[PDB]
Amino acid sequence: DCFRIAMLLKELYSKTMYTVEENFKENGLTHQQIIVIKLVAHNQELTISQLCDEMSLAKGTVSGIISRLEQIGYIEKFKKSNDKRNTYVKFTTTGFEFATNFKIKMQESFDDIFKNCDENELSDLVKNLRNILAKVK
Amino acid sequence: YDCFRIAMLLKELYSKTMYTVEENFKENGLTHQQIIVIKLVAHNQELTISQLCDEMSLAKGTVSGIISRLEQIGYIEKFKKSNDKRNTYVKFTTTGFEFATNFKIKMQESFDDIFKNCDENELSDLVKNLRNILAKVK
Repeated sequence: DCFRIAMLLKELYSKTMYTVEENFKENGLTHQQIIVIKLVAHNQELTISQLCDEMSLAKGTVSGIISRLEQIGYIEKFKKSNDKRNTYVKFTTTGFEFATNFKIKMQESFDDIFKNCDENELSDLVKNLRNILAKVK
Repeated sequence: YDCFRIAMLLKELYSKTMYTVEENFKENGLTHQQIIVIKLVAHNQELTISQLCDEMSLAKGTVSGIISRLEQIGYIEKFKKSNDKRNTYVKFTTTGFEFATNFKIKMQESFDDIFKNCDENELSDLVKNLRNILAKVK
C-alpha cells in the first residue's frame, strides 16, 4: 500500500545518487559529499542542524559526513562568538575552487536521470510530493 | 525546481517513513531495513539475493549484510536450490514466520502511519507519477 510508495521513492532517489557517485568517483567524492558541496555552495555557510534538515539525516550521520569532508580539506567547521549553540560549515579555498569548477557537472549529474521526462511529469511529481509532505504534519 | 531539489524531496519523504518504522520496532532491536526484508519475504515466501537488491534498490553487499543479521537473530534462512547454479535464496525460519504473522498488521501500519492525513487519491497519483517517471528513466 504505502509500502510500495516508500520503495518507489527509494528507487527513484537511488538512481539519482548512483549517477552522481559515478560522475565523481574520478574526483574522489561520494554522492553525500557532492550533496553537501552543493548545499554549501548555494548557502555559503550552514549549521550542522540545517544540513540535517536539508539532507534529511540524523545528526550522527551528518557529523560523520562533515568530518570526512573536512579531512579531505574541502570544508571547515567553525563557531560564531555570538552563538555557542551551533556549529557551522563553510568552504575552504580548495572547496571554493571545486564548487566553481564543477558547478555544471554537479548540476548535470543530478539532472541526467530526468533527461527523458517532460516538465509536465516532473511538475506533477513535485506538486504531489509537496502536497503529501505538507500533510505529514 | 531543478532536479537536485526533487531528489531532496524524495529523500525527505522516504526518511520520514523510515524513521517511523525504526521507532515502532526499536523495542525488538529490528532496523527498518530488516523490517523491509521481512515484509518482502512475507509477501513472496522466497526471494533471491538479486531480487531483494532490485526491490530495495541496494547493492548486493548491503543486502548480504542485512540478511546476515537476520540469520544471526534466527529469522531468516539463506540457501541454494540444487537445480539453481546462479541464485541464493532466502526464506523465513519458524521464528521468522511467527514474527511476520504476529506483526503483519504492525508492519503495514508503520508504513501507512505518516500518510494518514492523505486522501487515497493524493497517494494514488504520487504512485502513478513515480512509476511514470521511473518508466521514462529507463
